[PDB]
Amino acid sequence: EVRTIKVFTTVDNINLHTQVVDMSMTYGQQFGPTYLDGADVTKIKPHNSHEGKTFYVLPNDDTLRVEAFEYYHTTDPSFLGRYMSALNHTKKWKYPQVNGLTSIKWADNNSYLATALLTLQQIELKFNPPALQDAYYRARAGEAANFCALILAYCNKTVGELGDVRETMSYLFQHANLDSCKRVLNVVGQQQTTLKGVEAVMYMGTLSYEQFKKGVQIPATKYLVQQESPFVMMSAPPAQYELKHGTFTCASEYTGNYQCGHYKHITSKETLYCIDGALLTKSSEYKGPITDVFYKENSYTTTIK
Ligand SMILES: CCN1CCN(c2ccc(C)c(C(=O)NC3(c4ccc5c6c(cccc46)CC5)CC3)c2)C[C@@H]1C
Repeated sequence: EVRTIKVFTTVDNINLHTQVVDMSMTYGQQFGPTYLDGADVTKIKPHNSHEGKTFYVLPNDDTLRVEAFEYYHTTDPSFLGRYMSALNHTKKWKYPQVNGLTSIKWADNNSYLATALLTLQQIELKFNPPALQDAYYRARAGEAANFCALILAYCNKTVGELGDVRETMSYLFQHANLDSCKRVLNVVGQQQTTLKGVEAVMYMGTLSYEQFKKGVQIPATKYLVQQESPFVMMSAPPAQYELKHGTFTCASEYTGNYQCGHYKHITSKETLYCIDGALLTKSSEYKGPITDVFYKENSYTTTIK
């Protein structure tokens, strides 16, 4: 007794393809690996309630492959299942709007994701993968489940695993349009270097944009000659630090030990705000263990001869 229902399949949720599914067989039997709003349905059999719904199915035909590459800018066959797997959790996360920004209530060690999401709403980033563009616009508004599930998928991270914020930005930065970004550095006889792309906007070793401009000791003195970017990201191993209102855009606080601690996010707005997931405190001065600081920028040229 052969019953059927109509569903849609997709790899990108923009191009829907209509499917008739035998209610007697499993989705996997008919589509291969198959997901519904994250939940893997590959060994379960169609339900009546399934009529009309969209189902994610790994690209098996060259059409789906093309649609898939064009949406994610990856060909990694495991990507879609990882995104769906991550998505099955992040959809249960809560995303409060703390301070006019979208955060994440703590869960499964997602403090790092929260801090990067907050940061990503405060700086000028144009994503090239449409998936990320679309996921980010929704996350700005308050629905950040997909952006977060994509971030894990691109960065090959499991739910529950604490990630490193600097490393994530780096990954994301490589999927964003930072081609126009330029950095000129001089070391001191005098040896000048030119950086571009993600290397133009990132530095490990000091938290202070002012120090970078004044002069940093190295194994000699390195100093910033020219910055052409919308922001710069100053990182360094965690260290006690005074954050002064108006002198930065935002910053990552890390308390704890290597690969087993906890991130908070500090934002300079009308005052210093500490966004700890769903929790929020306010202080005019802040001092704490900091490892990333962001500063907005347009164009900067040294005055050093
Ligand atoms: C590809 C190799 N990756 C090495 C780093 N891994 C990782 C994962 C998760 C976290 C929270 C941290 C971390 O804890 N990152 C921070 C950090 C804390 C403490 C110390 C740090 C030092 C250097 C630099 C950062 C530090 C010295 C002491 C907070 C920035 C790192 C990811 C990966 C395996």
